[PDB]
Amino acid sequence: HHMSAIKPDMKINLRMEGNVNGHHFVIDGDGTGKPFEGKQSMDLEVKEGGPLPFAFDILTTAFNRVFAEYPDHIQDYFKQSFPKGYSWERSLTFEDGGICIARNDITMEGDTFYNKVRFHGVNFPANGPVMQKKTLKWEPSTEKMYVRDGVLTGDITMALLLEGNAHYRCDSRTTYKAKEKGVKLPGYHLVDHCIEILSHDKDYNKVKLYEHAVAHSGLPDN
Amino acid sequence: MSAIKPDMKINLRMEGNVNGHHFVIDGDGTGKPFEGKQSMDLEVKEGGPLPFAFDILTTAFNRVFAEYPDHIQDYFKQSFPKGYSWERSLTFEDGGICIARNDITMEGDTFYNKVRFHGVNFPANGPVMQKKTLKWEPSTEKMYVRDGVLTGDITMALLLEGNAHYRCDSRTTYKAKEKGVKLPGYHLVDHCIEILSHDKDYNKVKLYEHAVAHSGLPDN
Amino acid sequence: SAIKPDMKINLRMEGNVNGHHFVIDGDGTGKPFEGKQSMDLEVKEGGPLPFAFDILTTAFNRVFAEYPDHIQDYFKQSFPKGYSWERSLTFEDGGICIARNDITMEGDTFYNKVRFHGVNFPANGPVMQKKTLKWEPSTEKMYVRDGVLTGDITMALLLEGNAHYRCDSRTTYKAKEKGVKLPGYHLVDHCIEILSHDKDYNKVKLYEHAVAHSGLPDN
Amino acid sequence: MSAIKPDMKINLRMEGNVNGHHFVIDGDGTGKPFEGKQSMDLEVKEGGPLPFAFDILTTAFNRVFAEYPDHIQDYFKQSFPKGYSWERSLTFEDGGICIARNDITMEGDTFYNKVRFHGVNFPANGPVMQKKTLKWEPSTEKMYVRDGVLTGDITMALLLEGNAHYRCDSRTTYKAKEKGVKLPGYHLVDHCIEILSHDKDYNKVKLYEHAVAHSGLPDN
Ligand SMILES: O=S([O-])[O-]
Ligand SMILES: O=S([O-])[O-]
Ligand SMILES: O=S([O-])[O-]
Ligand SMILES: O=S([O-])[O-]
Repeated sequence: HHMSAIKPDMKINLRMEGNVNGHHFVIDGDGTGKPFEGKQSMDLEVKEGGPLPFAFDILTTAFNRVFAEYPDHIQDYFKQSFPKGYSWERSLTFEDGGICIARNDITMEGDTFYNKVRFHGVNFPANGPVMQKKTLKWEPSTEKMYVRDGVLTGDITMALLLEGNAHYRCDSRTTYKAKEKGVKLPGYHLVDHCIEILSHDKDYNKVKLYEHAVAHSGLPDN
Repeated sequence: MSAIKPDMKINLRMEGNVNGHHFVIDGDGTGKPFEGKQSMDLEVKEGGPLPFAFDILTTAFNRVFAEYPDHIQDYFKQSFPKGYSWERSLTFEDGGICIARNDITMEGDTFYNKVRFHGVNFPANGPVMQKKTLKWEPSTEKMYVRDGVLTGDITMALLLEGNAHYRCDSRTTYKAKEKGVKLPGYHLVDHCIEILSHDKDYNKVKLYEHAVAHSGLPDN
Repeated sequence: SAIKPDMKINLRMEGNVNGHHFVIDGDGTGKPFEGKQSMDLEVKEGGPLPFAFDILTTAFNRVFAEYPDHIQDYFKQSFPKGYSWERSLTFEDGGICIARNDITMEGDTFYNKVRFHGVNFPANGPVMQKKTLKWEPSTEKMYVRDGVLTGDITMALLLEGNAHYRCDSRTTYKAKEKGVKLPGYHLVDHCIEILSHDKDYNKVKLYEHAVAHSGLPDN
Repeated sequence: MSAIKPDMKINLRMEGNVNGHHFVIDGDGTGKPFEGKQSMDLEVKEGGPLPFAFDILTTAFNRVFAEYPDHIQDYFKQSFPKGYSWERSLTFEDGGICIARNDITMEGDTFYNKVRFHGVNFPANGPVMQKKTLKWEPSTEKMYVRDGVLTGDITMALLLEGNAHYRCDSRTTYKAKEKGVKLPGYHLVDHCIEILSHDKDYNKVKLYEHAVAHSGLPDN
């Protein structure tokens, strides 16, 4: 409908501030990605509150659905929200009562996406896998995208693999809102995700993160 | 070892109660277990016409009908000849809650399904009692082990009139009849279910499902 | 008028938890206006039960609640014709139960047709391992939703080792007769107790006390 | 001698963000810890007029203000002079979700409250963004120990215009600052909370709460 100004190779700048279980932190991010291939990588550095007393994994989905491969037949709300950009709000509900909220305001200047991220988490039990740092990774997921109360909404059944091979369940709901008027809303669709910490130092003060995401219509034609 | 044929017949009897309304539904169909495809003709034998949306029942009418790749353990085909059973909760966003069970056995080239379905707390003016549902959207079941039992969780959504959606969370626990059947690792199962045809009051329904198991990105 | 100060209670429950079928008969007595009732239960089929008896006990009638004059008593007003209820029980470890009761009256006896189904209880959870001790006293929040009287409760089972096991209850209550006036928002305090039982819980004596009120500061 | 005096003052500063809207609210109040009664005058310092229902904030503006009987351990009065902190989640039935924190300290006759409040996913057409709330109904908080921490769960409801209700589930975790403060057994805390008065835009609000601990039936 208009030129997004999104290049096949983009830079990513990010600042997160937040508080989990009373512990304040600031984390900076610098990365690169390929929006049309749905792939991105980022180097993160804890600037305040290091070392973190909680599992770094709970934060990683808060570190942009622009980085998702959208096929021609599915409306791409995220790429169409640029150059102006968009924002999202998210709740994360963990099976043991831990609850997080998160926000990201996403803008673009030239070849770089800028991200102002906030993350707040409460009610994580002392001996749960989050405060005990017993998480290994997020398992691959599928986000369900649909218009709810006039707003594009993504719901996800997520699972963290734990040490000892158990899983730890988290339900995610994200609301996505374009900054500019006139962005077409998509029909129901699915977005496959996989996210991975490629490397980190001992205290997770420095972390290299990667995501791959692909939009599709599900069976039978996916 | 499983004795599962490339073409199988399916016999089904469901009895249940939703909102205090009792019903009995018989099913006769055929499927291709290794293609993850199946079809069934359903007939309401008691309780017709149903005062609620037929769609709430349809996932209760067998993960044997899922295409499993070699690298993922197929718990369901490995549960035969002896068979398996499942229990399910369906939690809808307006407080409607269903439970369902199915005991699955096999005799020759026919699967037998003893199905029970109970639903409570559906609001009088919600999309279920008002029959405003159109279809289940395609879904992806998350398969994992919890307390020694294979468990599938799904973020499901019913398409409604006007292209609204009505959310339902599914949890299924699957248990082989035979002791010591090997549990699979974490995996995904893509699903799509469709009422191909029905009469006006949904006393007669033709149902279809396609399901494929996979490892998610980046492999799938 | 229809309901007497001393009433008798007849009950038949049929159900299935974890794939295990059972039938339980009940005979008891209660004082509706005092909100008190007692019942002797007997497992007729499926004994000994392989799960915690405690999960069943709220399924074994809000007629047995003391309602003050300033709150509409939907339940006593539903007789002689009677009423029905549907319930979901959502336990914190994924166990989910649904239950129904059709309540009728003839003479001085209430009759209860009860159904109870439970799924997805973990093998090593407190229910399948029978590690529950009692329900803690609760308060049911009563309100109207989509024309129907609804009760929500944050409940808790005390377990061996003194931990608690959380359950959320939603009940929908429906009078048989049309035109029964719905109450305003109110609270109902409950306490439920197994007074006695044999080793396998094939025979159980159950007791409940319930009192309706307006909450602080008027309670 | 006692850290808790019959008549105490309350100073409070809340900062927060609901649906992207930043705000700062100051409070000055007085209360009677032993009678479980308190009142506070609140003033929106930044972000007025608030675009959301003020009612969602009100339980975030101290369980020291609760009448505890002799037979129930009073964790909150035992937490002073050093103080305590709480974290809370508020889960509304339409997907709006809030988290809040309060760090409570004491100097002389005054409690000091550092409060943070964050809310997301409230729909534009819902009662919160539409400002259609009237009051919280009277509630009963269920207090119990989980993983060594005092925890309170509440089935809450806002009364709406037209006399419908809007449900919210609250979980609070309470933690004394000092080591070795004895945890109480299971108990109930009754609450009622009321906006006594406000100006048109809720830039100025006078708030009141009454709370009483008890053991439930038959004890109460
Ligand atoms: O991002 S994927 O490689 O987990
Ligand atoms: O079974 S699918 O085509 O909905
Ligand atoms: O019924 S009360 O005594 O638990
Ligand atoms: O404190 S009460 O009056 O809502």
